[PDB]
Amino acid sequence: LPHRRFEYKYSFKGPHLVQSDGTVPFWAHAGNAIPSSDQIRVAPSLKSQRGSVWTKTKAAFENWEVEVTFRVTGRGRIGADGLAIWYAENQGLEGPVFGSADLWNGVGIFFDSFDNDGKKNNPAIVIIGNNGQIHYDHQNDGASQALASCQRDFRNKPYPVRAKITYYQNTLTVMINNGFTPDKNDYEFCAKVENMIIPAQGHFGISAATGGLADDHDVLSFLTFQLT
Amino acid sequence: EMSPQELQLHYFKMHDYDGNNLLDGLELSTAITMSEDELINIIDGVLRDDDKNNDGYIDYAEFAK
Ligand SMILES: [Ca+2]
Ligand SMILES: [Ca+2]
Ligand SMILES: [Ca+2]
Ligand SMILES: [Ca+2]
Repeated sequence: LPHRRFEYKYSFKGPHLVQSDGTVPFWAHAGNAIPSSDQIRVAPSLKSQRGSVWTKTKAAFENWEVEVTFRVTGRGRIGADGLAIWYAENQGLEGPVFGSADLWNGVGIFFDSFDNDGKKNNPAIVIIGNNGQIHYDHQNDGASQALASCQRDFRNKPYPVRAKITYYQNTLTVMINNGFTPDKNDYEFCAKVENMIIPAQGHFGISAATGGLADDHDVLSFLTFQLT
Repeated sequence: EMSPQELQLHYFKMHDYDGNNLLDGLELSTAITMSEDELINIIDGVLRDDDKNNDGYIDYAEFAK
């Protein structure tokens, strides 16, 4: 309770992640995202990068859960800019919000590495809802827009970080495996959104961006489950 | 040389990349050979016919029918 159905059409993973032509089956990629056989480098550790990967079609699931496995790797104790996980009405292939479009209709879960407001509260994981009219407040790390958040250093961890994001009965729950160990099921609570309203149909997505400082933002897998 | 039942289990095992002894739609997409829409049609068909509990996975018995 509830039961999960794996949804291949809204998922990707290795070890044959890309097709013979380097495309990701069922997903569109844009900007400087680089797909490969065992991961997508959504944005590489170069200056001023943007990249994204979005499902080609909308999903229509009443309740759902995504498990996203990733690394954010950089030479410095401080990195930028971060990675975003999305469920939104429209594809946001390119834009200023962690590589994706602003003014989305849905939810973004932002893994924000860089402390733009100097509040000494990064890296942070920030959940921001939007109806299509709100501009992401990048300068303040979306602080006044955040439905819920946690502080979690997802950078430079020895094992892949995992985010399990569950939309169930109008609530959104984010659990995080911090990647300190190779135990892939070691999740800890991050944040929960009550009265979470999202579109009935929408694309899933992942995106990343860099600035003057730059990490490699790598996604090893994005696994989507329908909950019934 | 491998028998019919042996090549079938070999095909199943060779495409079970995560080792969970089940095939999912992504694994099945690698086990053909086309457009993504044709691929979807084929995979949806296999799941419809094989996946008895509708969890998105098929075991060897279901695959082998
Ligand atoms: Ca920031
Ligand atoms: Ca901050
Ligand atoms: Ca498998
Ligand atoms: Ca099954």
